[PDB]
Amino acid sequence: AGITGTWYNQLGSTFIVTAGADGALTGTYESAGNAESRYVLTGRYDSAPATDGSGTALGWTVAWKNNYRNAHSATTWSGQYVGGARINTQWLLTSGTTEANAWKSTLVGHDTFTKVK
Amino acid sequence: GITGTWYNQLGSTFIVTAGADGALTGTYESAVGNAESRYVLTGRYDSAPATDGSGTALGWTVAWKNNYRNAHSATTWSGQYVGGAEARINTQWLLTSGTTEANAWKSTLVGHDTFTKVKP
Repeated sequence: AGITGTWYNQLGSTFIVTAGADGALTGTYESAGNAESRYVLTGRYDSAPATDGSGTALGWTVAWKNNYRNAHSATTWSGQYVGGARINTQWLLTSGTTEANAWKSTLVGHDTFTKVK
Repeated sequence: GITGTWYNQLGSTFIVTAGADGALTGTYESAVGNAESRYVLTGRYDSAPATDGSGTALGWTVAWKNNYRNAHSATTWSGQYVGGAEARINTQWLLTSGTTEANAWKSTLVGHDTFTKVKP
């Protein structure tokens, strides 16, 4: 599948993921390297992608709580893996809010990951 | 709490278990799109939310492949659980399809789903 291993974005973050035979993504996301910056990652990917040259669809979630800190928020990345290699994503980061602040609960952006720093 | 059976505004069925460790696991059945029967989901949630009245942040992913169909796509829902008399999970979602590079600009749909423990 080409997905298992370590990936790097262009802002200093890293994740290490295993792509299981059953379509599972499991691993760890580390922001820009110590234990306090590491969080559980889980997701899913298409384990039988098309053969016409299309990318492999996938997504994952990190909730920004670990043993050391809690931002009361979670990011989901939705994207596709392109081999030959990159993972091109768009993401949604939702923070827990009161109802009065719910309109401003969600940031949107995009990340590209490569196998080289 | 989060563990239970939820339905969105379209009648899709979201059966989820919230684990003590922050894990979300379960199955998703979509009432719309290139989907049939149940699909595996996994995700994460804040297992120690704030006590100031804020909702509980969470997210999960479904890859739209099961034993019946494969749409070559995945949806992620990002949102928050809001407790109360009518508990709700308010989300926004991104549905990315595998595409060629020339079609990558149109790979991703965006929307918003609200889930309650009652079917519409």
